[PDB]
Amino acid sequence: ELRVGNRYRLGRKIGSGSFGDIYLGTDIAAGEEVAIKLECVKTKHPQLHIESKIYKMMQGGVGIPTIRWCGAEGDYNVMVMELLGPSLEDLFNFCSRKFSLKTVLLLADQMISRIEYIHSKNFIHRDVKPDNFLMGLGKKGNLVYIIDFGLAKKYRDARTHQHIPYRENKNLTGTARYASINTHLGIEQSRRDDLESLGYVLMYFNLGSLPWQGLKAATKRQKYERISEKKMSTPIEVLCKGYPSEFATYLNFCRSLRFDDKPDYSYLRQLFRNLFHRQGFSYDYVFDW
Amino acid sequence: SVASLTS
Repeated sequence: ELRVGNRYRLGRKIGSGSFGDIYLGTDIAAGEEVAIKLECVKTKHPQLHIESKIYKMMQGGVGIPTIRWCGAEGDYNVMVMELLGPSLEDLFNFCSRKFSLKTVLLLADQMISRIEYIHSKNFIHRDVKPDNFLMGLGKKGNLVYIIDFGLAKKYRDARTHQHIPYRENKNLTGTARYASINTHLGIEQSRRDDLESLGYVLMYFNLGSLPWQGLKAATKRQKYERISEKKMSTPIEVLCKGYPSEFATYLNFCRSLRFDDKPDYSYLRQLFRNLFHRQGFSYDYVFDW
Repeated sequence: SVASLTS
C-alpha cells in the first residue's frame, strides 16, 4: 500500500492551497489519523521545508499543532502533522454562518493569545483568516489552534530584537478579504497587521460576510482593486454598525499602531473580556456548536 | 478573494 514516510497511509484530499495539498493520513503504527501536506519538489520556490522549521520553533506553545514527520519522497516534499478538528470557517458554515456574541468573544480571547505567542517567537503570520484556526480534537475541542505558516516570517532579530525595515511598493500578501488596509497600500507587514486581520475575522463572524466580499470584477488584478477600494471606503464605524463598540475600538487600535510598535495584547483581550462580563456570559466552553 | 497570496 502507498505510505508516505513508510508509515502514514495516504487518504483522501481534504484541502488545497498555494503552498501544497492536504490529505488525510493514517499512522499505521498507532492508527492515529494525521494530516499530510504535500508540495511538489518542482515548485517555483520551495516553501514547505521552511514552514516545517517554523512549526518546530513553535512546538510546545498552546494551540500549536505538533509536526510528526518531514522528508522528501518521490515528487513531493512531505510534512505530516497532528490532525486537528474543524476549522472555524467549517464551524461557521456548520452553524449556518451565524455565531453568537458569546462564541465570538470566546474565540477572540484565544485568537489574540495565539497571535501574541507567534509574535513572542519573533514571527508574524501574515495569513490570519478563519480557515487557519482549527479546534482541537476530543478533549482539546475547547482549544483554538493556529495553522498555516507558509507566509509567516521573522519580523525581528531573535537576539537584538531589531525590527525588519519599513518599505512600501509591495504586492498583496495574504488573502484579499482579510488583509489589512496597510497591506493593500503596499506596506510591509508587521505585528499590527495580524491583529487588524483578526479584527476583520471577528466582524465577519458577527455579520456573516464582509462588505467587500463577493464583488463583481474581471481580472484578479482588478478584483483586488475593487476590494481595496471598498475596504478603504467603509469606515470602521460603518463596518461595525449594529455591534458593540468594542469591535470598532479594537480595529481602530490596530490601525493606529505604528509599523514597529508592540501591540498591547492585554488591552485588546480586556476590551472583549469586559464586554463578556457586561453580557453576563460565563467562560464555560459552550460554543454555538 | 480568499486565495493565499505571496510577495
